[PDB]
Amino acid sequence: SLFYNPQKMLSYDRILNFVIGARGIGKSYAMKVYPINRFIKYGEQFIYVRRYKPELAKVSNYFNDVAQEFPDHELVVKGRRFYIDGKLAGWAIPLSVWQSEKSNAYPNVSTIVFDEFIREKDNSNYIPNEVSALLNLMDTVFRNRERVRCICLSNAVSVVNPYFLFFNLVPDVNKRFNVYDDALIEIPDSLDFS
Repeated sequence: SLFYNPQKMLSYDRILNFVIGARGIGKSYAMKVYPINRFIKYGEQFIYVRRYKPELAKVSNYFNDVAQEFPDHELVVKGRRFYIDGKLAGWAIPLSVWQSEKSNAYPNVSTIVFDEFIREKDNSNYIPNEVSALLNLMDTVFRNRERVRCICLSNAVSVVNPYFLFFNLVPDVNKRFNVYDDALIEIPDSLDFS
């Protein structure tokens, strides 16, 4: 995007990624552009995850942000599925009903984007054993550890959320990148222009 460059974050090649403190525009935008490019180039598919169904109420507008980036490609949403040039390229999944979505096929997913993954902030209304649910989703659609990644985004910066607690991640807020063996926490300073 214009102000957020996911290149460095992606270069870490971690299976699990958390980008937080994300101030509105680029992070979410960038993570629409990246998987779309992976499909067009390599046929890699992607899953867009939100916690609850109402968060996907307007998923028909998903490609509007990035439509101008791919003018010569037909970007289509039908229900909760994403199509590029007439081919199934991705899925929108409410994590709350992942168990029901498992009956479907997911041939070549390599990127998962979980936007607004922190219950922000008003109440810890997370799904029971939610981390296990995302984990199950990941193992289901990722064939192996090579060149796959789940990227979780939030405008919040609750350093004590179920995912950080579950995986024993306690980042240093003075660092843009807190690095772990299988996980990464990025706190972008993209919109501090000073």
